[PDB]
Amino acid sequence: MISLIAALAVDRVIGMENAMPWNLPADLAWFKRNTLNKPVIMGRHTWESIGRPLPGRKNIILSSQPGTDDRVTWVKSVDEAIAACGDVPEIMVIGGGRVYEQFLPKAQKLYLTHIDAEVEGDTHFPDYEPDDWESVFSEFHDADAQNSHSYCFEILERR
Ligand SMILES: NC(=O)c1ccc[n+]([C@@H]2O[C@H](COP(=O)([O-])OP(=O)(O)OC[C@H]3O[C@@H](n4cnc5c(N)ncnc54)[C@H](OP(=O)(O)O)[C@@H]3O)[C@@H](O)[C@H]2O)c1
Ligand SMILES: Nc1nc(=O)c2nc(CNc3ccc(C(=O)N[C@@H](CCC(=O)O)C(=O)O)cc3)cnc2[nH]1
Ligand SMILES: [Mn+2]
Ligand SMILES: [Mn+2]
Ligand SMILES: [Mn+2]
Repeated sequence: MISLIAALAVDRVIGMENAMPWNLPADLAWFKRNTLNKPVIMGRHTWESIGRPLPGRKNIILSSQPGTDDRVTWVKSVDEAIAACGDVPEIMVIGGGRVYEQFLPKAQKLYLTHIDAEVEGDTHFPDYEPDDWESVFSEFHDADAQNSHSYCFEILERR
């Protein structure tokens, strides 16, 4: 099974200048809980944005060019990325925009955080078709002293 996990600001913005400008510790904790002990697939730009391997997960990086760090696994196509995960119950695709576009048609589950924040971005989550997805979990949180925007955790499953 392939799942996508992402945090979306207003208008599906996910990034600006190869960074995420907000800071929502509760959402990073949600990301860790839902990805730990699973393989994670990311594109090369997201690898450079994170800046280090994510511990406790097999890190698989998509790039057309040879890898430059043997602490992670480098692959050259979608099918090779999936194969490099082995026989696991759930593969987590962690972006960025181009990678989400390619894996969305193959995904059965979306883990989405909707952040009530406006930022001027250059990368968006794919327009997906709402009729194709059933919301199976949603949990709203008001802003607090640690999390400066309200946010909504949602899990959607392909109908
Ligand atoms: N808010 C969130 O949830 C979230 C999550 C992840 C990322 N982000 C943000 O998203 C932005 C990065 O997204 P992005 O769309 O620019 O880049 P991306 O999807 O991270 O990376 C694209 C790169 O991945 C490689 N690639 C993708 N598909 C491939 C394929 N089929 N075969 C071979 N290589 C492939 C290519 O690398 P080569 O050029 O080396 O071939 C391509 O240039 C950043 O702003 C980051 O902060 C946000
Ligand atoms: N919901 C969601 N939020 C995100 O921030 C997110 N980020 C990415 C890509 N970028 C990043 C950037 C940093 C870390 C990170 O530092 N993760 C640590 C945090 C642990 C914690 O804060 O408790 C990790 O071990 O996962 C992960 C992904 C992909 N999907 C996401 N999905
Ligand atoms: Mn092929
Ligand atoms: Mn197999
Ligand atoms: Mn706000």
